[PDB]
Amino acid sequence: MEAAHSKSTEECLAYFGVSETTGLTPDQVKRHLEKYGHNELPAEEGKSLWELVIEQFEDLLVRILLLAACISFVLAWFEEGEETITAFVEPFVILLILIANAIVGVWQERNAENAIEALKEYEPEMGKVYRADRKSVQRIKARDIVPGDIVEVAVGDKVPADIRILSIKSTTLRVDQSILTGESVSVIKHTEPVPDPRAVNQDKKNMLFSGTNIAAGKALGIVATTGVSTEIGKIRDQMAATEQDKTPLQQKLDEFGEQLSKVISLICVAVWLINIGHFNDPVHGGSWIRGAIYYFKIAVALAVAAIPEGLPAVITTCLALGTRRMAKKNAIVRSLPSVETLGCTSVICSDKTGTLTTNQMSVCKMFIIDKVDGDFCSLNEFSITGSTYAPEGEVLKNDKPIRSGQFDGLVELATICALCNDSSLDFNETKGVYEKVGEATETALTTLVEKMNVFNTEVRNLSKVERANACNSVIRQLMKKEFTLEFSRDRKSMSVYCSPAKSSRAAVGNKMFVKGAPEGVIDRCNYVRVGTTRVPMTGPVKEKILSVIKEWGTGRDTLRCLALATRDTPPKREEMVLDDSSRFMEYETDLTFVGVVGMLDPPRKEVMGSIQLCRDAGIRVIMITGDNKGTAIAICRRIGIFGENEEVADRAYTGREFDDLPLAEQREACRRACCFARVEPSHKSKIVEYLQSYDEITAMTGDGVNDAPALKKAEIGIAMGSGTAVAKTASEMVLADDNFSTIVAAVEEGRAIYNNMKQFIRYLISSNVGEVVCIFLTAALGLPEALIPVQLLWVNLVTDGLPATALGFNPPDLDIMDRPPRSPKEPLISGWLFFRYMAIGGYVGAATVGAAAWWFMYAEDGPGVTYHQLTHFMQCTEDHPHFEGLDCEIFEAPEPMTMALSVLVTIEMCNALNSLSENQSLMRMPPWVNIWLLGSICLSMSLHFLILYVDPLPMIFKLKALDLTQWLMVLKISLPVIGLDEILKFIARNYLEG
Ligand SMILES: C/C=C(/C)C(=O)O[C@H]1C(C)=C2[C@H]([C@@H]1OC(=O)CCCCCCC)[C@@](C)(OC(C)=O)C[C@H](OC(=O)CCC)[C@@]1(O)[C@H]2OC(=O)[C@@]1(C)O
Ligand code: ALF
Ligand SMILES: [K+]
Ligand SMILES: [Mg+2]
Repeated sequence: MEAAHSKSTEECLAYFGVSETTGLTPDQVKRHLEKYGHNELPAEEGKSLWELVIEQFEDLLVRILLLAACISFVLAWFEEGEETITAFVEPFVILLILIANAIVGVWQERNAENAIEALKEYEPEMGKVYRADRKSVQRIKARDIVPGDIVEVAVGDKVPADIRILSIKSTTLRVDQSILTGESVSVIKHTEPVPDPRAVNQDKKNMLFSGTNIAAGKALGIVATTGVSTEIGKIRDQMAATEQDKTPLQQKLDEFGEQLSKVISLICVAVWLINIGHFNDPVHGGSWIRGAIYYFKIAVALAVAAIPEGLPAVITTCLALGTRRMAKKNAIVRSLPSVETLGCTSVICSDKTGTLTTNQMSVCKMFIIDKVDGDFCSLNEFSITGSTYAPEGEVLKNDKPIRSGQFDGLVELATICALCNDSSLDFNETKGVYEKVGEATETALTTLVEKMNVFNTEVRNLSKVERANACNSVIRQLMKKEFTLEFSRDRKSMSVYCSPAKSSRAAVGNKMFVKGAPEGVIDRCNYVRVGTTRVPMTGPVKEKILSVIKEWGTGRDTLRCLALATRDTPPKREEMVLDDSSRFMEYETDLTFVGVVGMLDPPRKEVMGSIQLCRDAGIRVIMITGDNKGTAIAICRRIGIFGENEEVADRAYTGREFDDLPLAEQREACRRACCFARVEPSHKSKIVEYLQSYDEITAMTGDGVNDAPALKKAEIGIAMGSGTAVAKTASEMVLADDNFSTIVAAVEEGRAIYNNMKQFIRYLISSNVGEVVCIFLTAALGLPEALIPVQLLWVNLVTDGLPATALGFNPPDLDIMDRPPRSPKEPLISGWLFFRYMAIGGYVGAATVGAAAWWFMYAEDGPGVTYHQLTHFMQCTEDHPHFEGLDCEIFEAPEPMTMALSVLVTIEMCNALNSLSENQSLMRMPPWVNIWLLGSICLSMSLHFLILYVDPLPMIFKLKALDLTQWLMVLKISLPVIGLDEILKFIARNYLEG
């Protein structure tokens, strides 16, 4: 049943054909259960342990590396009786890595809580219906409730379905709709139609929403919709349908892998065409299958050399250590990759209540009457500090602390706030904080009374538990509450009837203490209290008082105001009927006006400063709130989202106002406006979505169930530590300390980490470029492989891996939070840097394939010198009469490869130094700038020696240690790379773009 809020109660009953004092028949119920399904949200679930595995092996490079593993295995498997024990190390090492990465990957997504399951906690097990077969209420499974059911709800119940209210049995029905609005304040429901077809939930005051809860009262309603077709079901479906995108870094790595496979492919083709010569004229030595082995071994080397197999381990270690640092600063990061993304955030969307504000209703201003001069009325106003329910803060007069007990009017004001009150305060020993008990707007009064301490009660030595209600309790010793006249909608006030305590000297005669909306209370006052005296309420005095209250309720204050009053001569108890709320207004007449309090949900102390810092880093902050627009804007001013006197006509919108914009202009409003108010959960995700349609990296911060869809949609969702479990499980990060500052620190950490990540990514991928040149050079010439997969794997995983990690700890730039965010489309390597890496790529390949040639030739030992024969060594077998003075095997000597590996290693170590800064010479930024980098190079080098000098390492790697002369050469060949890159940095620094 749709449009329930705009139908009348009669139309809702006539729609389902049911009577409110009978309800559906059990056969109707069965029929509805078949037609509408059960009243429950489906569970999300999925992702089997096995399918986590499968997904680890769908990555393109992983496939390519896996393919090389099997090709390697097939080759290693069918080998001669030469050495068939160290043959398989190649395949297994490759397979080991892939398996290693995978198991790690699956552990990263295994532990992931379901936000939808947390949502299911707002779903009561049981509900109450009237159905036709019984007169009395039936307690049933909420999942068996159907549209058309007559349903009953009462104080403390979770609402079981979406329900049109039919009849309110108590004096008021008070509902906490925070799951839809983020606001815990009681909504006072009624049963009249709400004609606006576009009413938001906040406007639907005749509806009860599944998953909200009744703070007071009792009512009957009729179920309009169940299951997914409810407001909470829409939150559930939005979460189900969202859906985390690859991070900007992931996308660049994916694109890299795609382009890498094309490059590998084209090169393989090339090696084939380069050998189309030895095709029709291959001697037939020969040919046979020797070609398959040869060609495929080149494929395996090309694959291995092209792929930074150490990178995934390097990135994971970086992100994991980053996560630990963040946790020290109180940002708990649930998604590793999100460590990066946070850094290039360009817009932070934020919920208000409990996120930008404390969610602790606080009385911050109050006044009483100092004197009346017939027509002139002098008010005595105070302000009160403190922003939480903690009884910490002071009462100020003109910004200086006063003792409230100095003023009789304040004594009476506190008395009313203490006695006319159904709430209290509690110190929660487990959480270490004060919490409200009952309604926020009443607990505000309790807290105010504890701050005022009008009898100067000694409180410094109470435990926090006892401190919570100490001053209120003192007032309860003076006046005994006999009974309460509860709030009703007709009069918008409530009162309590009290008598002086036995033996009290401080007063005589019974009193009613009244509080409520100012207009109706003041209209009912015939007097005004001035200290201990009272004078008549005149028109001019009433007007001055109402005007000031009106100012407090609007503009920059926009406080919620209560007028406080006393009936000095109440009716006699026995002349009052307590069972008919319709009489309460008359009982609360001939009142004496005492004073007014003004309260708000205030900004967290750190927020204004943090927003400024975000602004310094080029980051916009946008408030998106379920609260009213007047409040939203006033809070925006207090925290500096708007200027105090800024005109916000097109910078602030309700969700509805926003919806009324043409689609083209909704998008632009998202770039211009910084305040959205009175929204529904789906407005927030919509705004986030529009922001993202400008390709901005968008964060969302909040604490409520109603924030969850936006928290899911944003690239980075950020939940408050003390907020709902739903918002937390929807988030990439949790602020454990509720401190908004932490977001700024997290952004900075993300920027710092990303700056280092791209150096180690630059470092590793550029080595692969040099390695591929090597493999290709040592093929297009017909030379005996200068490097083999096992050696390439050690370098890319360990030798270069350690320095890559060290670079992850380069000192951060000091101006980091003064730059605007990086563009998420920024290439890791482009332009000058690109060709620069081509030049090192060329240098690396020639230097490596060269060192080996040097050994085959100019080296003393020194087969040696061959020239034409080196590039035809596969013919030492058959055509031997030419290969004289040398063994048909000296072309598989370890020395040449060891020269080549040592050159590669030494170059990659120098290149690790070059990678400390993109454009600064080591002369301006020296190695010791990163102590752990030097440490890592010493380690990699001592590992290189390990493999050169410790059996059977050299056998499995096919290496033979070198002497001082061979090393002397390793250095001459290698060290110039530092000179090469210093010159390339030099030009880039000056001529190019400097
Ligand atoms: C790593 C080993 C090489 C062989 C390779 O395949 O990488 C290329 C390729 C995939 C790109 C290139 C490499 O292209 C070459 O330079 C070809 C050299 C070898 C060809 C024949 C030599 C015998 C990168 C490496 O080369 C530079 C450094 O000169 C730069 C950059 O890479 C990045 O920006 C890293 C992204 C994480 C990418 O052009 C990248 O592809 C694009 O999508 C980007 C944006 O990725
Ligand atoms: F706390 Al809100 F919008 F949910 F301000
Ligand atoms: K998200
Ligand atoms: Mg909130």
